[PDB]
Amino acid sequence: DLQTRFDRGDADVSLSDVMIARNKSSVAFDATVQIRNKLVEAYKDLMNMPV
Amino acid sequence: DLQTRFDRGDADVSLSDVMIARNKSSVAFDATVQIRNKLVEAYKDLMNMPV
Amino acid sequence: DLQTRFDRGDADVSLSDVMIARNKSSVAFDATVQIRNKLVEAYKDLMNMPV
Amino acid sequence: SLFNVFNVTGSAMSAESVRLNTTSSNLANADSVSSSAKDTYKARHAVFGAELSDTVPVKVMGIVESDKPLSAEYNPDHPLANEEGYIYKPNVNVMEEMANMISASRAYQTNVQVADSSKQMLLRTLQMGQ
Amino acid sequence: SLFNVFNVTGSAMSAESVRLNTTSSNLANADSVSSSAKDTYKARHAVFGAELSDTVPVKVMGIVESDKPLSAEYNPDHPLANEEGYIYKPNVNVMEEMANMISASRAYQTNVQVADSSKQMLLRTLQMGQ
Amino acid sequence: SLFNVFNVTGSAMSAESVRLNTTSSNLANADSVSSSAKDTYKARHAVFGAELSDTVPVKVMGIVESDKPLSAEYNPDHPLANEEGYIYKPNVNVMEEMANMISASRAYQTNVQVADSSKQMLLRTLQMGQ
Amino acid sequence: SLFNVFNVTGSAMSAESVRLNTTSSNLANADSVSSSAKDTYKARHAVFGAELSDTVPVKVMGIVESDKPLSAEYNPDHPLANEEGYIYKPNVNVMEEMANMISASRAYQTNVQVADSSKQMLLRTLQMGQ
Amino acid sequence: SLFNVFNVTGSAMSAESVRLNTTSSNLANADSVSSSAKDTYKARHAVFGAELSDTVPVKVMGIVESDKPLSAEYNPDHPLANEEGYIYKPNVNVMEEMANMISASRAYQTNVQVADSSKQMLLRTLQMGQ
Amino acid sequence: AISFDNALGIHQHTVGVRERNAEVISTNIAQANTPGYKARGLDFAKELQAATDKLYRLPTQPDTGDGNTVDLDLERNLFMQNQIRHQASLDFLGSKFKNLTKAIKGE
Amino acid sequence: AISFDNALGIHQHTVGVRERNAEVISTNIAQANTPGYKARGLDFAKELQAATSGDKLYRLPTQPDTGDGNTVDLDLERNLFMQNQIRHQASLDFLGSKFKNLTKAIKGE
Amino acid sequence: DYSVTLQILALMTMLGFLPAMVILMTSFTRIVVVMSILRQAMGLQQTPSNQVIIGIALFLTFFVMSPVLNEINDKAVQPYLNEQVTAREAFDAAQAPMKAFMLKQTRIKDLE
Amino acid sequence: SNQPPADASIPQDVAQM
Amino acid sequence: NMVAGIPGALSNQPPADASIPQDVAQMKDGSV
Amino acid sequence: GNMVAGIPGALSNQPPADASIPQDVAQMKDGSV
Amino acid sequence: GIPGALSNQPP
Amino acid sequence: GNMVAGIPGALSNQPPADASIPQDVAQMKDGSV
Amino acid sequence: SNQPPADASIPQDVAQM
Amino acid sequence: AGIPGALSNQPPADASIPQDVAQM
Amino acid sequence: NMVAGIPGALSNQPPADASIPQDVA
Amino acid sequence: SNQPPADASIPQDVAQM
Amino acid sequence: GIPGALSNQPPADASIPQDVAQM
Amino acid sequence: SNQPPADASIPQDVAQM
Repeated sequence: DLQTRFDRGDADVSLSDVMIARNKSSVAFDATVQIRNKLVEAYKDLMNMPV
Repeated sequence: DLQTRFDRGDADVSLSDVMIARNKSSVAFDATVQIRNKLVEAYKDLMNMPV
Repeated sequence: DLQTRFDRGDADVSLSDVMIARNKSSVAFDATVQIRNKLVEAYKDLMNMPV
Repeated sequence: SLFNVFNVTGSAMSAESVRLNTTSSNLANADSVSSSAKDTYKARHAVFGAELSDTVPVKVMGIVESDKPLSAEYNPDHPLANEEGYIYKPNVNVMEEMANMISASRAYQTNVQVADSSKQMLLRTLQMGQ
Repeated sequence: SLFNVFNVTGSAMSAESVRLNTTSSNLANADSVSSSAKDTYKARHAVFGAELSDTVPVKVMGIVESDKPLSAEYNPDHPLANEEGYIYKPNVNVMEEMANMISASRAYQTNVQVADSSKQMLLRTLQMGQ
Repeated sequence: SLFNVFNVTGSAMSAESVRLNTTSSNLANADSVSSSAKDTYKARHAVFGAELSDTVPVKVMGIVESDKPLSAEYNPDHPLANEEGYIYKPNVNVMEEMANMISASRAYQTNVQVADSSKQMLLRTLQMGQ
Repeated sequence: SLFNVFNVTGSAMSAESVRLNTTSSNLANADSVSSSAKDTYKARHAVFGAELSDTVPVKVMGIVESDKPLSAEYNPDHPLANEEGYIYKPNVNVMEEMANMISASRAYQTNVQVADSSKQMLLRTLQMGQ
Repeated sequence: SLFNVFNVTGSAMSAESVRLNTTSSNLANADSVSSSAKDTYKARHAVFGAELSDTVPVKVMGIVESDKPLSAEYNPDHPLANEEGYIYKPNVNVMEEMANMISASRAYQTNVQVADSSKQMLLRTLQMGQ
Repeated sequence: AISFDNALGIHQHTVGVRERNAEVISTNIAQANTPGYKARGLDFAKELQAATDKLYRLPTQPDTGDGNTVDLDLERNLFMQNQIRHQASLDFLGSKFKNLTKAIKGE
Repeated sequence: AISFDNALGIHQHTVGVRERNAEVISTNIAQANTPGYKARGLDFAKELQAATSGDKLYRLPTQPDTGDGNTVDLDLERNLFMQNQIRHQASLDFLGSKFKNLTKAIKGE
Repeated sequence: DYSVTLQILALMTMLGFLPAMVILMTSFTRIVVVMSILRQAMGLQQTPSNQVIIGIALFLTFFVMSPVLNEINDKAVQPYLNEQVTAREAFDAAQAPMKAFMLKQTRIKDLE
Repeated sequence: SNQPPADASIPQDVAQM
Repeated sequence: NMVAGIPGALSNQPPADASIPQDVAQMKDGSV
Repeated sequence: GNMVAGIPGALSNQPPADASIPQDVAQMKDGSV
Repeated sequence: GIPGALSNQPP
Repeated sequence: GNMVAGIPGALSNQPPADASIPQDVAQMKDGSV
Repeated sequence: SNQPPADASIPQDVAQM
Repeated sequence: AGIPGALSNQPPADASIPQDVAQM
Repeated sequence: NMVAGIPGALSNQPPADASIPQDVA
Repeated sequence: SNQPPADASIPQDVAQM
Repeated sequence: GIPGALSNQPPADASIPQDVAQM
Repeated sequence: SNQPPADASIPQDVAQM
C-alpha cells in the first residue's frame, strides 16, 4: 500500500515509512517460508520412517 | 542500550562506544548461530546414521 | 605487534609497513581458511561412502 | 564525542559573528555625535567567556563599552556645544577596528575547518566494521 | 615516517612565526628613544638552528641583538640628552626588516605545502587495506 | 615468497618516505645560519640503491650532503658573522625541493596502487577452482 | 527509449561547439579590414533549430551574418579608402561576444551532466531484478 | 579484442608524452643564443603518423625543427654578434607552445579514460555466463 | 584465553583517546581569542595507563596582555595529525572484527 | 515478547523525527531572507516521546534583527542541518541492522 | 601460543568432529551393536526403528560416561576459562581422562 | 521558546517608542 | 572557576593603555 | 492565509526612518493579510 | 553579570 | 606506404600562409607518400 | 606541565612590578 | 650549546641567574 | 653489483651543474 | 634488447668528448 | 622515413679532423 | 560516406587558390 502511494507521487508519504514497511514484510515472509520449510522437513522425516 | 542512548540524544555517549559494542554483539551472535549449526548437524549425523 | 606499535604512538614504525604487515597476515589466514574447508569437505565426502 | 566538537565550533562561530557585528556598529558610528538614547555612543566590545572546570564552549556574556574618554572637538557654533564649545564624539579607534575585522573573519573561517574535519571523523566511524 | 614531516614542517611554522614577531617588534621600536628596563632597544634577530638530534627539525636557540652601533642624534634640549647633547635611537634597519618580512612569509607558506603533500600520502597509504 | 611484490612496493614506500623527510628538513633549514662556517646546515639527499645479483628491492644507502657551495651573504651585523662580514647559509635550492616534493609524493602513491592491486591478484588466486 | 537522451544531449553538445567556434572567428576578426574573398567579413552566427511537430534534437541549419552595419573608420590615407576617405570594418561587438563565450561554455557543460546522469539510470535499469 | 585498444591508447599516450617533452624543451630554450655543439636551437616538433591500410596505432616517426626564420636581434656589443651586429635566437613562439601544453595534456588524459573504460569491458566479458 | 580484551588489543581504547584529543584541540582553537584561557594538552600515555591527564601547554612566545597561551599554528597541525591517526585506529580496530568474523564463519 | 516494537526499539521512530527536523531546518535556510519569518525549532525529546506513545517551537535570536523581523541565524542553521544529517544516517545504520539481525536469526545463516 | 584468530578456527573445526569422537571413543559403539543384535533376535525387523535405538544409546552413553565428562570439565575446561592453562595443555588435559577410560575397557590380547 | 520573538525596534528617539 | 574578558584588539594591548574597563580586567584572573 | 511579507534584502534591513518600503508592504510584516 | 554590561532594552 | 603523417598541435592548425611547417612534412600529410 | 603558565607582564616601568 | 648572546625573557632582577636561556 | 645515486632533481640535471658529490656519482 | 640501454650524455660542449 | 628529421647523436662537425673525415 | 571528406583549404587570396 505504501509503495503504491509513494510511487503514485503522494505528498504525504515518506521514504522511511515505505522502507520500514517493506523491511517488516520481508522479515515476516522470510519467517513464513522458514517455518513452512521446517514443518515440511519434519513431515518428510516422519513419513519416510520405516515402520 | 548504547545504541538507544546515543540515538535518543544523550550527549555523554560516543559513537565509538556504540560501534564497538554493536560489533561485539554481531560477532557473539554469529558464534552462537555457527555453534548451533555444528550441534544440530552433529545431532542429525548421529540420528540419521544407518544403524 | 606492528599494528599496536604504530597505534601506541611509536615514531619508528611506518604506516606503509603496518599496512604491508596486515595485508600479508590477512592473505595468509585466508589461505588457512581455504585449506581447512577443503579438508573438512573431503572428510564429509569420505564419511558418505559405501563400506 | 565529536558531536560535542560541533557545539564548541558552533559556539565559536557565534562568538566571532557577534564580534563582527560589534565591529560593524563601531565603524558605522565612529562619527556619530547624537543618538536615540541621550548618551554619546561608546565603542562596544563583546566579552567572551570560558567555563573551564573535555569540551569548553566559548560564550558571549555581554557587550562592554570601552572606558576611554570621548574625543572632544572644539565646535563652538554647533547646537550641541557645551559652555566651552566642545562636542564629544565616540572613542572608536580605526586601526583597532580593522584588526578586529581581520581577526573575527579568520577565527570564523578556522572553526569551519574544524567542524568540517570533525564531520569526516564521525562519518568514518559509521563505516567501522561494516 | 610521513608523520615526522608534520613535526619537522610544524617546527618551521613556529620558527618562522618567531622571526615574524621579532621583526614586528623591530618595526614598532625603530623610533623609540626611551624604553622600560633602562635599555635603549636594539634590533633583535632570531637565529635559527638545525637540531640534528633523515629528519632534522629547526629550532630557535634564542633571540640575539644587533651588533650595529646605535644611531646618535644631537638633541641637546631633550631630557634624555647626555652632556654632549646626543640622544641615541635603536639601530633598526628598515630594509632588512622588510626583507625579513618577505622571506619569513614565503618560507612559512612553503612549509604548508610540504605538510599538505605528506597528508595526501598518508591518506592513500590508509586506502590500502580497504 | 608468496608476497614478493609487497616486499618491493613496501620497500619503495619506505624509500620514498625518507626522501620526503629529507626534503622537509632542507626546506625547514633553508635559512638556518647556525654558527661557524663548517657546522652550517647543508642540503641532505637520500641515495637509492638496487642490488641486482625476479624482484630487486630498493634500499636507501644513507643520507649524503650536497656538494653545492654554501650561499654567502654580506651582513656585518649578525654577531655570528666573520672577518669580512659574511654569513654562510645552507645550499638549499627551493625549486629543486619543490620538484622533489612532487616526485616523491607521486612515486610513493604509485607504489600504493601496485601493492593494492597485487593483493587483488593474490585474492583471486585463492578462488581458483571455485 | 532512454538512449534517445544521448541523441539530444549529444546534438546540443555539437550545437554549442559550433557557436563557440563562430564566436572565436568573430573575436579574431573584429579588426580585419581586408579579406581573402573581399566582401568585408561580417560577424557570423549559427542558427539553432528544433523540429517540433518525446525527444527533439537541436540542429544547426547554417551560419547567418549579422545585419548590423559595418563600422566606418575615417582613414583617408589607407589604400582601401573610398572616394570619401572611409574604410569599413566588421561589426563585431565585444560585450555580446563575451556573453556568447560564457553562454556556450555553460550550456555545453550542463549537457554533459544530463548525459552522465542519463548514463547512470541506464546502468541501474540493467540491474533491475538481476 | 579490446587488448588492441590498450596498444592504441598506449601508443597515443607515448606520443603525447613525446610532444610534451618537445614543448618543455622549446619553453626552456626560447632564449638561448648558444648551443651544445655549433647550431642555434630551432623549435622542435614531433611528427605523428597513422599507417592506415581494426585499429591503427599512432607512432612518432622523428623530430623536425620548425621552418620559421630565427628572430634576429641587434646586440652589436655581444661576443657572438655577426658583421652587422645581429645575434639570432630560437624561433619559439610562446602562444603556440602554450597551446601544445594544453592540447597534449588534455589529449593524454582522454586516452587514459578510454583505456580504463576498455579495461572494464574486458572484465565484464570474463564474468559473462556466471 | 579467546576473549574480546585480547582479540581487540589496545585498539579498542585508542579510538576513544583520539576523540578526547580532538575535543581538546577543538576547545583550544575556539578559546584562542578569549583572554585568560590557558591552552590544555592531553597526555597520551595517561589514557594509555587509564586503559590498562588534561595538562597545560607552556607557551613558546609571551602573551600580549590576554594571557591566552593558544598557538593556532600548533593546534591546526595537532588536529591534522590526530585526525589522520584516528582513521588508522578505526581501520585497525575495524579489521579486528572482520578477521574475527571470518574465523568463526569460515567464509 | 517477539514483536517489531520490541525488536526495532526507538530507531523505527527516530528516523522519521530527524527527517522532520531536516525539513524544519531546511525551510529556515530557504526563508532566511523573508522578513517577518521567525526561525522555527523542533524539540527532539518531545517529538520522540510523542511518536513513541501516540507544533514546532520558536528559536530565540542571539542578536537583534536588522529591521526585517526575521530571526534566522543562517550561520547556526547550517550547523544544525549538518548535525541532523549525520545523526539521521546513524539512526538508519541502527535501524537497518535491526532487520538484518532478525533475518539472520530466522534464516540461521 | 597460536593467535586468537587461529585458535578460534581450531575449536570450530573440531566442533564438527564431535560425532566422530562419540562413535570410536565412548560407549556409543557397544550399546548400538547390542541393540541391533537384539532387534534381529525378535521377529520384528525395524519395529524399534533406528532413531529410537540411537536415542537410547545417546542417553546411555551420557549417563555411563558421566565420570569421564566430569574429569574433562574440571581438568581441561575449567583451567582454560580461567587462563590457568594454554590451548595445547588443555587439549592434552582432556585426552588423559578419555585415554584412561578406553585403556581399561579393551582386551590385552587386542592391544598386544 | 513557545512564544514568537518580538521584532527589534530601531527608533530615532527612544521616547517615541 | 570562570575566566573571561574582551578579546581582540583591546586586550592585546599593554596595561598602560586603559582601554579595558577595570572590572573586566579583574575577570581575566579567576571567578566563581 | 496568515502569511508574513516584505521586501527582502537591503531595503528592509535599513532602519524604518529611511522610508524606502511602501507603507502598505511594510505593514504585512506582523502577519496581517 | 559582567559588571556594567550594556542592556538590550530601551533605556 | 599509404601512410599519413605530419606535425600535430598548434603548428599544423594554421593557414598555410604561415609556412612554419617544412614542405617535406607538408606534402607528407596529403597521403601520396 | 601540571600547573597553568603565568601571564605576561608588560609594565611601563620594570621597577614597579 | 649554540649562540653566545641570546637574551632572557624574564624581567631583570639582578639577583637570580636567568635559567630561561641555555646558560651553559 | 649495485646501481646507486641520489634520486630526484639533483641527478636529473646536466652534470655541469655539479651538485651530486663526485664519489656518489 | 639484450644489451642494456646506453646512458645519456648531455655534454656541456660537444667538442669536449 | 621523414625528411629533415633530427638525429639523437652528437652532430659530426669541423674541428678535430676525426669527424670531418670519418663518414 | 564511402569517399573520404576533402581537406579544407585556407587560402589568403581565394582567386589564386
